[PDB]
Amino acid sequence: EFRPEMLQGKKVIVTGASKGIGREMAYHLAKMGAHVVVTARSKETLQKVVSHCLELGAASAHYIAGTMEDMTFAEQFVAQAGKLMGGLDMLILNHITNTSLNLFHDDIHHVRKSMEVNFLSYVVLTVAALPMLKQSNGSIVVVSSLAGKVAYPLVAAYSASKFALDGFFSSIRKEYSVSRVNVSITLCVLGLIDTETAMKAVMQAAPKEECALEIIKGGALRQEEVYYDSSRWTTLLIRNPSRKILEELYSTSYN
Amino acid sequence: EFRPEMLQGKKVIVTGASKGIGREMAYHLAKMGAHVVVTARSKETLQKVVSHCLELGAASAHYIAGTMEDMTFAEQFVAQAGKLMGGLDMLILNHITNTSLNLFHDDIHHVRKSMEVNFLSYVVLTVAALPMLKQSNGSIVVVSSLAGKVAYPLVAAYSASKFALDGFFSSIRKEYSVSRVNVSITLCVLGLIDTETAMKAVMQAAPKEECALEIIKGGALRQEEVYYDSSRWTTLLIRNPSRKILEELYSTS
Ligand SMILES: NC(=O)c1ccc[n+]([C@@H]2O[C@H](COP(=O)([O-])OP(=O)(O)OC[C@H]3O[C@@H](n4cnc5c(N)ncnc54)[C@H](OP(=O)(O)O)[C@@H]3O)[C@@H](O)[C@H]2O)c1
Ligand SMILES: NC(=O)c1ccc[n+]([C@@H]2O[C@H](COP(=O)([O-])OP(=O)(O)OC[C@H]3O[C@@H](n4cnc5c(N)ncnc54)[C@H](OP(=O)(O)O)[C@@H]3O)[C@@H](O)[C@H]2O)c1
Ligand SMILES: CCCSc1nc(N2CCC[C@@H](CC(=O)O)C2)ccc1C(=O)NC1CCCCC1
Ligand SMILES: CCCSc1nc(N2CCC[C@@H](CC(=O)O)C2)ccc1C(=O)NC1CCCCC1
Repeated sequence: EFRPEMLQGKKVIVTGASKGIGREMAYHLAKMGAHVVVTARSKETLQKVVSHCLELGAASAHYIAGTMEDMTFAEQFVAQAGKLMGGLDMLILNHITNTSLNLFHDDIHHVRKSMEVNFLSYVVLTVAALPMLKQSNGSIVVVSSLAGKVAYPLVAAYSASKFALDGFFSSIRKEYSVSRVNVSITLCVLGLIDTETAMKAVMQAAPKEECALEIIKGGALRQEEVYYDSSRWTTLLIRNPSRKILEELYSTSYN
Repeated sequence: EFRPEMLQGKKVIVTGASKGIGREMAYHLAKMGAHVVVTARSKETLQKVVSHCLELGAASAHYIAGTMEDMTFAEQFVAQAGKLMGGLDMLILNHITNTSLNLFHDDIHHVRKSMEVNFLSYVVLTVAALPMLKQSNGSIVVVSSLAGKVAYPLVAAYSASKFALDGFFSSIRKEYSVSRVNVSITLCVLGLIDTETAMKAVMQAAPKEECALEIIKGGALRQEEVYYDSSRWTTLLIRNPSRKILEELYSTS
């Protein structure tokens, strides 16, 4: 049911687009002829991405460098991006703070930083974007992980942040349903992807290029969840039908 | 296989014990003859709770009033509590910041406060308690909710904080398994309970007295999860076998 034309002329923010899945998403949106605003801390890598976007046939491509540790930057970023495109059709929240695979001892500053960059900054970006997304009847895409659905050692702070995104966005999705806010929320559950970050930090990784295209497709098709894993078995097990029943058994009782 | 005597003479911290489930847990541990240290913001209420604990037959009962927004208080409390009892056998993390069941608009300070009180403070308390819990081969009890497993409207910040507890504690449980740290982690998934807080905020809720005894029982029996709900049907639906399989799929390795 997805057609690349669905993205032609669309106004899209992609966070964490200097590298990995983010950079790949920005390139796919460009090949489809969308207006893209990209961000990361690194100005020079961002520049290279923006020019390559214009080479692929993007309607427009821009960058705004900054840290998502700074909540005022998150706020002002959406404002300038919106100004550049004259509005916003899709918000792709994808960035993450640097983490290493390590046992948890006492790094409370690291738990805080992850919670700030990976979680609160997503909430702050959403609040800022919500008036524009309401106008266009837009979409919010939240890039999560299997580590944000299930428990693995070595990723406690990261898992906590990804789990937090599920609780927050999944609850606001129920609120938008009742409030009749026509803004879709897509949560992406990915397994290990072949990004240079992941490859160095860590089985069989899945291709970054297809992963990127799937995230966009899911968002465009207004899906609640998107699954992307190198295994058939893992994808079958990602789904939580009891959760759905539990959730739906409340709504079909009060609403 | 639970016996009340398993708690006799045991050293236990109970957070959020001025009211609700927390206060009830503190009373149950008191009837079993345990050493209890209780905490909350409310000093005059904690006093009344402590004296009632000693009336029920607690080996000792003490309190330390303070706010879990303050991370240094969280740190200081565990040392102070650990000094009072000469060690720690069980850590019951139960407190929550005040929330109302409203639609989310733009209250970022509220998302932050919930994340700090309901989540960060639990992590800070754990880090502080871990050396003592290692000595006794202790237990950490994390009080969560169904709203921390499943999605409901009107509780976004609260859900985020409860979901975060699951990811963090469930991952550290895997780390303690590989590191061979003999400290158990119990996550409690509760439905509505008949506490004044809940009866004011939001409805056939489950009794707080039995809820309180179950949390303790689960912790004592070193269970990974504890379920407590007024519905048998809901209870059946809480288990996630696919998650378990995905988790163990990795383990080997
Ligand atoms: N790769 C996998 O195996 C995998 C698996 C499951 C889920 N995911 C999820 O997929 C998403 C993309 O990950 P990825 O593999 O593409 O990782 P990545 O290559 O490390 O990309 C992270 C991006 O965030 C940026 N960033 C870092 N710190 C930042 C900060 N403080 N403020 C703003 N931006 C910051 C990075 O660039 P700068 O350094 O230029 O700031 C980069 O553009 C993440 O949400 C991740 O959790 C990935
Ligand atoms: N009752 C339910 O329907 C329900 C449902 C699911 C899960 N649960 C879980 O069960 C636990 C107990 O809930 P409850 O209904 O018994 O709630 P409660 O009566 O409101 O008790 C929460 C406790 O936390 C303390 N507290 C509040 N803000 C604090 C702060 N900033 N710093 C330190 N302590 C603070 C309160 O004391 P002060 O104001 O004196 O500080 C109180 O003793 C929670 O983890 C809750 O999520 C309950
Ligand atoms: C012990 C590794 C935990 S991290 C992690 N584990 C995942 N598992 C466990 C290993 C096998 C794997 C198999 C699969 O693809 O089905 C599924 C899947 C995704 C992540 C993840 O999002 N990793 C981050 C870490 C920080 C940097 C970004 C990437
Ligand atoms: C829409 C209400 C969401 S709050 C909430 N809902 C729960 N549900 C939804 C209603 C029906 C209920 C039925 C059940 O027992 O199976 C299951 C269960 C627990 C909570 C909860 O943790 N409550 C907190 C809120 C803040 C104050 C402290 C208590």
